[PDB]
Amino acid sequence: VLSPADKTNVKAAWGKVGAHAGEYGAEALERMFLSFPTTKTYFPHFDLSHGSAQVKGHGKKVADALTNAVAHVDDMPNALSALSDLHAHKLRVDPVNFKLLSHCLLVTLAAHLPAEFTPAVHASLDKFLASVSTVLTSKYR
Amino acid sequence: VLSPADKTNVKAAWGKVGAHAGEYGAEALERMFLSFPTTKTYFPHFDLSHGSAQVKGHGKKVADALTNAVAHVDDMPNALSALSDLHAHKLRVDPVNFKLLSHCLLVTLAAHLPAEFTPAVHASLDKFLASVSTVLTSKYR
Amino acid sequence: VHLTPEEKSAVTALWGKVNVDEVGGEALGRLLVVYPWTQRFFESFGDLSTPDAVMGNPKVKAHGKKVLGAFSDGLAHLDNLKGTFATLSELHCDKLHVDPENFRLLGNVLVCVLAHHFGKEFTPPVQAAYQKVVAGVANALAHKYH
Amino acid sequence: VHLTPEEKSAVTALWGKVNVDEVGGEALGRLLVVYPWTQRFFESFGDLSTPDAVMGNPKVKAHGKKVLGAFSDGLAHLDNLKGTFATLSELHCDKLHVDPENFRLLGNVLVCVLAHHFGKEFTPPVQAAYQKVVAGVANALAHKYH
Ligand code: HEM
Ligand code: HEM
Ligand code: HEM
Ligand code: HEM
Repeated sequence: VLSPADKTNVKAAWGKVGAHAGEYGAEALERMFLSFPTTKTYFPHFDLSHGSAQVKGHGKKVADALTNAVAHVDDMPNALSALSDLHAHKLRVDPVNFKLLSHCLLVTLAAHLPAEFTPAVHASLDKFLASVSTVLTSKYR
Repeated sequence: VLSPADKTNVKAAWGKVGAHAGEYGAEALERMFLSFPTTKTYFPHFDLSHGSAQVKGHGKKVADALTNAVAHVDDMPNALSALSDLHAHKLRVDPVNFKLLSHCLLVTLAAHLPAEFTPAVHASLDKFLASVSTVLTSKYR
Repeated sequence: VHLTPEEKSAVTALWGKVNVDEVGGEALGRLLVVYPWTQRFFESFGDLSTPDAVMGNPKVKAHGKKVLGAFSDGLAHLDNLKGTFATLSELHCDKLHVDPENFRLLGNVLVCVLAHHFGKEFTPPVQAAYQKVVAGVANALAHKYH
Repeated sequence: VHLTPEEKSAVTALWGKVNVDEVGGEALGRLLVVYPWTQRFFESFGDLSTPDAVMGNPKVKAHGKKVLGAFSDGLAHLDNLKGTFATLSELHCDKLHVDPENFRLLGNVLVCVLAHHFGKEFTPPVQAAYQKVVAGVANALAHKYH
């Protein structure tokens, strides 16, 4: 459950991603695939090489989904219902993998937004990503 | 995130519990303290012996809180705000312990209400307890 | 895993009443229902679309019997679980890449099934002994990760 | 932990630039802020009431130094983490009863702190190498549980 301060921090911090959405999302995926190679099993027919246009394209989708989540942070299950059906019902992604991607997203933000990534904002972003992860791993239709 | 059907399963199951709510709460605590002795560290001044009136008194409190949570399943953060502050802010309970108590509650229910404890009801109750656990381990004031 | 003589006697007495044709299937089936992502590992088993479909699936029941047999074997080798389960650990960790939290989940679903079947017999001290056993089995399966 | 010579060189080079006096305290402090239940283990440390109090707490900074030194001891002998961490494992597991998930959390907070400090130099391959190290350290710390 997010506090009012959490929501404020997340909106402010993610708001700085802007046009770098695709870039940061792609970097986060690349970090995950490299650091935790078991995650590649969910993408059997992807080009997952360094600098892959397909990963770049996917990174933008993930980032834009996170932008969607921020714009609906008080009512996320209804806003992300399609993404939950994809990840929980169709793909059956093990919940551990969401912790891995969430960590790689935080590493990416820490590497690119040093001023923004304070301990308080770090804490809020971690809670936010855990909340998104819970929605995406739940079946609630 | 609970489905509409999950909420119905939980309400129906907890209803069947009824007047035994307190007895089951006490038994779940006893099961937890015995199976996972590290959990006793949160109750250093408690009489934790078998048949402890103090554990019995506490089991009733836990059960009543769950009954309240079932009654407010659509609005649990608001309903459990005081309890969340107690467990997350004051007592600082490690979230692993909520998994242990949730398990011991399910075991208690399975032992006492075997006909009611179908696979679908098992699934809904597990999700509900996970949801309560997340609220009680979150600081969201 | 070390059990007191009292615990060993209690564990053995309860296990003797287990229906070895059904309990493994009930536990595996409930794993697939309660934690649905685990179905990804059993795509070839056919219909897993509803709780009734899962619980009545012949391949779930058959496979469950093997799983139970592994638990049964472990009970006879509690002081050497890492050795006993070494082949299974290599299969589940190195080949299948099952995240080890799932081993803990299955052990706890098995405990719930024993509670369901044996009610008042599954007392808190009996449960405590079984938790030691399923923790030991889960740890041994995860050994390739440690 | 099995690092390639290339990975070991990358990790060692970066670590040589890590501030011995501060980075441990930053990681420990962030652990306490991001995962507040961990504060329960540090009652004697004084004021942990707000993020600023935590990050400015002298005892957190001091303790963080020790924590970093232990990671440093790990890097010096990657082929014997279990031996290196045996005393610390007894402390954290048998005495303190820290749940081992928290070991992973601290390792990952340290990785975030390195990324924060080094920016673009903390490349995905460098991170991948560090993830092997912190997984190894967490496993070694958890050895008494296994
Ligand atoms: C914050 C967490 C996540 C977000 C916001 C997210 C978002 C998305 C989005 C927006 C899509 C494209 C959906 C579409 O095309 O309509 C997608 C697809 C997909 N996601 Fe994720 N995802 C997350 C976590 C994960 C994780 C952790 C995994 C596995 C390790 C995963 C595996 C996949 C796969 C396999 C696809 C389909 C790729 C394909 O075959 O086209 N997702 N996700
Ligand atoms: C479903 C999960 C839980 C529920 C519904 C719950 C509910 C409650 C309730 C109603 C109280 C009484 C509060 C009051 O009257 O002031 C309480 C107190 C307490 N709870 Fe829980 N609790 C849960 C999980 C846990 C867990 C997992 C732990 C630790 C392992 C824990 C540790 C405590 C402690 C230490 C107290 C205070 C006891 C005292 O010193 O009086 N709780 N809880
Ligand atoms: C925790 C206790 C567990 C035990 C004792 C156990 C035991 C076994 C046994 C005896 C086999 C048969 C091996 C063979 O035929 O050579 C097996 C296979 C398998 N296990 Fe488990 N297992 C456990 C947990 C899990 C979990 C949690 C999963 C998650 C999905 C899993 C996935 C599989 C799969 C996919 C197979 C192969 C099925 C096939 O032949 O298609 N196991 N396991
Ligand atoms: C995961 C990597 C970790 C490392 C490398 C590490 C290392 C250390 C070291 C070197 C000490 C000092 C030991 C001594 O002076 O004898 C220590 C003490 C301690 N650690 Fe950790 N630790 C880790 C994780 C954790 C975590 C996650 C927690 C709690 C959530 C924790 C709680 C403590 C406590 C309570 C002490 C004693 C503090 C005191 O003196 O009052 N440790 N650790």
